[PDB]
Amino acid sequence: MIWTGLLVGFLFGIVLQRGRIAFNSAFRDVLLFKDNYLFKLAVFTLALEMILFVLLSQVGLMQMNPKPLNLVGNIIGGFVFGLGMVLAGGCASGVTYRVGEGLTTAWFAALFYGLGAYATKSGAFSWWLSWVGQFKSPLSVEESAYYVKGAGPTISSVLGLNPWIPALVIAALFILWAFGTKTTSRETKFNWKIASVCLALVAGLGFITSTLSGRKYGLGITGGWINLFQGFLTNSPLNWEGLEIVGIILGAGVAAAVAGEFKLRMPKNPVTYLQVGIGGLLMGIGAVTAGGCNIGHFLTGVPQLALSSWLASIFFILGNWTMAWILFRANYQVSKEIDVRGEVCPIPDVEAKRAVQSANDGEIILVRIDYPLSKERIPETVKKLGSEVLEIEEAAPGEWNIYIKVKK
Amino acid sequence: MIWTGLLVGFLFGIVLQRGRIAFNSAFRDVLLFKDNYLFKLAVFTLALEMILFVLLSQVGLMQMNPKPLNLVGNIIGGFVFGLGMVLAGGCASGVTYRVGEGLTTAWFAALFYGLGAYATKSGAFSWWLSWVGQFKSPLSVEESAYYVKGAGPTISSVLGLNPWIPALVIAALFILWAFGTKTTSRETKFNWKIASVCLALVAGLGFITSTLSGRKYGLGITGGWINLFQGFLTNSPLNWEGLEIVGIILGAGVAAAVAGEFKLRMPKNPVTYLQVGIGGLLMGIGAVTAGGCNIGHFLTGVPQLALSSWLASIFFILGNWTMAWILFRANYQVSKEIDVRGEVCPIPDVEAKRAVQSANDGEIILVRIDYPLSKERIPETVKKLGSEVLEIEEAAPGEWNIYIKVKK
Ligand SMILES: CCCCCCCC/C=C/CCCCCCCC(=O)OC[C@H](O)CO
Ligand SMILES: CCCCCCCC/C=C/CCCCCCCC(=O)OC[C@H](O)CO
Ligand SMILES: CCCCCCCC/C=C/CCCCCCCC(=O)OC[C@H](O)CO
Ligand SMILES: CCCCCCCC/C=C/CCCCCCCC(=O)OC[C@H](O)CO
Ligand SMILES: CCCCCCCC/C=C\CCCCCCCC(=O)OC[C@H](O)CO
Ligand SMILES: CCCCCCCC/C=C\CCCCCCCC(=O)OC[C@H](O)CO
Ligand SMILES: CCCCCCCC/C=C\CCCCCCCC(=O)OC[C@H](O)CO
Ligand SMILES: CCCCCCCC/C=C\CCCCCCCC(=O)OC[C@H](O)CO
Ligand SMILES: CCCCCCCC/C=C\CCCCCCCC(=O)OC[C@H](O)CO
Ligand SMILES: CCCCCCCC/C=C\CCCCCCCC(=O)OC[C@H](O)CO
Ligand SMILES: CCCCCCCC/C=C\CCCCCCCC(=O)OC[C@H](O)CO
Ligand SMILES: CCCCCCCC/C=C\CCCCCCCC(=O)OC[C@H](O)CO
Repeated sequence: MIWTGLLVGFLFGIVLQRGRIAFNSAFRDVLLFKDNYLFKLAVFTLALEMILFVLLSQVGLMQMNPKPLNLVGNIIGGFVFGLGMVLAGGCASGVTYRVGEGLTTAWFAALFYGLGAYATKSGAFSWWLSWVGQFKSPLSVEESAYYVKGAGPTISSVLGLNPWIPALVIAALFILWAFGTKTTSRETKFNWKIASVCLALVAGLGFITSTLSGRKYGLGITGGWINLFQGFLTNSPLNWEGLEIVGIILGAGVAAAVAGEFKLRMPKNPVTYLQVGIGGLLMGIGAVTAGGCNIGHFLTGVPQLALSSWLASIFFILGNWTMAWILFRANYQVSKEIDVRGEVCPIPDVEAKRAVQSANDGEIILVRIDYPLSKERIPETVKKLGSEVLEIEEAAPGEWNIYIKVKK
Repeated sequence: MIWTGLLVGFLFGIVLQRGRIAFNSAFRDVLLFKDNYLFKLAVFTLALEMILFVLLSQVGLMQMNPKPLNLVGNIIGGFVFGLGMVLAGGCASGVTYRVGEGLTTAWFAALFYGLGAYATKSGAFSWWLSWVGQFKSPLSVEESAYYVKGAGPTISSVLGLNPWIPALVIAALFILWAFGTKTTSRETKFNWKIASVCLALVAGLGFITSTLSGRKYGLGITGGWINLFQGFLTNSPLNWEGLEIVGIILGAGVAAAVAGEFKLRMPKNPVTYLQVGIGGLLMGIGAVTAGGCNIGHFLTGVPQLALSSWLASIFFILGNWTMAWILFRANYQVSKEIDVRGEVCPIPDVEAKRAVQSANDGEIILVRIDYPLSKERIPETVKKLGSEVLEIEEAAPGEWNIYIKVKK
């Protein structure tokens, strides 16, 4: 039942597409823009998968296989992967679904990510991976209806508690925090509440179906890409994860075209290709070193309550923060217009607020943008700045105009 | 002596850079625009290498190693490789040296050209190659000071003659043809005559130095790429032609910057990356099938007088001609302006011809270009149409204004 990875992955892309689900931007905007929309989306799913993974394993739909603990691997590979995120312009999974979105930079970013991961795994970088392998923590769980034989450590296994107990506690706390905290609001119809339900459901669909083929794990990104490159370059048979990668690329493309969001897109300056190639290049090193990326360790490993995924997840954000500071330091009169068409995700938001605050009272400020997400984030980032959005105007195919009524 | 190829390639890039020597355009412009500048550079070098190769074989610096004849592989793969040339925006070595210039579409084309060649060699296309290999002609020469043991057939070996005779007859006919024939004029200072001298001197240096490494051949491009990818993705040792692949890029990189020609380049519309993406794939499949590319069979094999290299070099032009039809079917007032900045070199020349033809007597035509070659090819294409070029201007570094006074 190997084709089911394409089936799971096809749903995976559509959830990631219409839900804007990118983990690198989620970590960045709690540090840059104090924006938590995608964190509650993460926290909600993680809580739901916590109960889901144990519940599905309890009945007999899966067994959990936590990743083995490697402090040198989880810490250092976690940080290397965090750097690649901001350099690659998106997470490991985010770039993959971005390929079907028509992002030439995502093609370039994905091309090196698989190659470097291949090189880190078996290629010329295999010395650095084999050296880190001398820090493998031998601590293990034992075979049960919960855990595969010889798997890694968990919160439960250390504590001697039955896995239900921390899973019910932590998920409830997360559900409390996400439901009890103020949220920065956008205008995505596939809002973070329902979107987390689908994301956890597909993950549960991922675990049960992938285990049938022989792969005892949920959603993964690095393992599939390496399997794709191998099959194309050494004629090895494709498996569930590589097919899942294929379904993701198709899945994001289908919805992007149905919504009318699809476009072959170029960066504003040609130097960005050199940047995003390095970004994925780092990600291949870090993801392979840590044993998984923002999906293989975070989305699918954190709700499994596994120490190795929990430890590796930490430095995903440290690198996400580290590379962020290095890098990111109708007739309506219009008083000043600023053109941000062709700019990557944070730029339209960054220069829109730089216009209204460096403007007097009563200014009409025009914002010209050609990317879908920015027309939903800009209206919120100006309401707290006192001002008001006059009208969101639809100009050319895929371009929107925002007129701002500046206050004080 | 593996390192000598980076040196040979380093010279190779500078020769290819300042002479603009791309074989895909050499074949293309004899059918499109009846322009023979680059073919003149080709035929002379073939003659010079016809004499050079046999001369060095006589003393003991080298031996000729013609590639064995396979009628299925040379014809079909040669045709397909010709399709990939036009699609990939240039020949096999024609993108590689262009990587050092700063062209992002060549980086994309290089990514698919290498990976397809690795796939067609041992990856997912090994079935096609394994089937094609059953048609290998068992005609072999014998170990001698002129031919390596069990090599392929040649014009000389077929006729029962000494290698000097066909080399001295065919090269003189090439030399007589090139010098007695009309040549389309350019303003490349590194003219076709001297550049043909240096291109054989590098080619001969490639033979003598590489033969000591254990590879008994001169400049070969597709074989070089696979050695790099094997090393990077399988931790295999690099080799002479793998280093030669690097030296071409590093050699052109030095030459592209000193002349002030370096610039990170993007196409006009994002669609070109997918078009050039297929081009590298076709070239990899074609070059591995053909057993040699624009350099492996034409530049290096044709002067060796080998039957297989001639046969594949016939169909390189047929596929080049096939795909060419599918794809291509200051105070000066200025009366009409034409902007072709960012479009590949044929387009500025063609769109400059379209303006003058659809212009009346006395109109001043402004043509803005951002590629150095077009500022050389346009002035000859304007005097051919009766008109006169007024001044070549320097707007921005790397951008030129061409002012044309049209006659009738
Ligand atoms: C603030 C949160 C709001 C929502 C809250 C939802 C709570 C759901 C579960 C809680 C478990 C609490 C601890 C229960 C301990 C039970 C121990 C047990 O059954 O066994 C103990 C021993 O280890 C073997 O017998
Ligand atoms: C017990 C086995 C399962 C354990 C795991 C699942 C736990 C689900 C519940 C968590 C808290 C949900 C309610 C959180 C508060 C929601 C409403 C809110 O934010 O405040 C409303 C206010 O308290 C009044 O008006
Ligand atoms: C645990 C067992 C699970 C078994 C079942 C597995 C699959 C579950 C859900 C899949 C939803 C896939 C489609 C999600 C919705 C598509 C996107 C959407 O809602 O788009 C709205 C649009 O953006 C408005 O403008
Ligand atoms: C063993 C001895 C024989 C084997 C080795 C023979 C090497 C022959 C040439 C090497 C590099 C030539 C590079 C091209 C010349 C310099 C670049 C040039 O021509 O630049 C002109 C410029 O464009 C004006 O503005
Ligand atoms: C990892 C590298 C992956 C590389 C490949 C990723 C997927 C590319 C998908 C679509 C582009 C081709 C279709 C869109 C072409 C431009 C749109 C257009 O002009 O119209 C097309 C439409 O079909 C009316 O004819
Ligand atoms: C027990 C589990 C309970 C939950 C199981 C969920 C399974 C998936 C169902 C629906 C996906 C989301 C569908 C709704 C998303 C928004 C659709 C919408 O607004 O559509 C607008 C329209 O397409 C243009 O105007
Ligand atoms: C091998 C097993 C099969 C694998 C392959 C199956 C392909 C099925 C195709 C399409 C269905 C899903 C289409 C989902 C389209 C996105 C939803 C959406 O956005 O539509 C509403 C719109 O946005 C409002 O403006
Ligand atoms: C338009 C441009 C056209 C350019 C020219 C294209 C010529 C045909 C090329 C490839 C198809 C090959 C199909 C047949 C392949 C071999 C059939 C066969 O017997 O394959 C056995 C197999 O390899 C083990 O079982
Ligand atoms: C035994 C054989 C030994 C062979 C050893 C190598 C011989 C060839 C070396 C150089 C050729 C000329 C190179 C190009 C020189 C002219 C460049 C030109 O046209 O102009 C350059 C000038 O700097 C513009 O300002
Ligand atoms: C796997 C294969 C790897 C192959 C690797 C080969 C070596 C590196 C290649 C080319 C370097 C080219 C460098 C060109 C630098 C140009 C700098 C320049 O001119 O920059 C202008 C700018 O204005 C300044 O601020
Ligand atoms: C002035 C414009 C250019 C400025 C500089 C641009 C960057 C140069 C860096 C490296 C180039 C490659 C050469 C150095 C490395 C060669 C490969 C090597 O070390 O090979 C070892 C061994 O022979 C096989 O593994
Ligand atoms: C491994 C690290 C490598 C670091 C980098 C090493 C650079 C070597 C320097 C010079 C060789 C090439 C000399 C220049 C050849 C082309 C000259 C040129 O541009 O000729 C036109 C002329 O300048 C118009 O006035």
